[PDB]
Amino acid sequence: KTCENLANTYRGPCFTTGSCDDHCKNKEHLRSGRCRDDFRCWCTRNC
Repeated sequence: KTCENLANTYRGPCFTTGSCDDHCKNKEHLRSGRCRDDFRCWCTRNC
């Protein structure tokens, strides 16, 4: 399944999933990244 937790190295509010996802893929090397309702970047990872 997918497990999802906050982006560690993303300091600040998130406004767009594309910003979060790049961060999670490119920087944190996880599955995806989503900019959720809670305004933070959550990186999705396979589990």
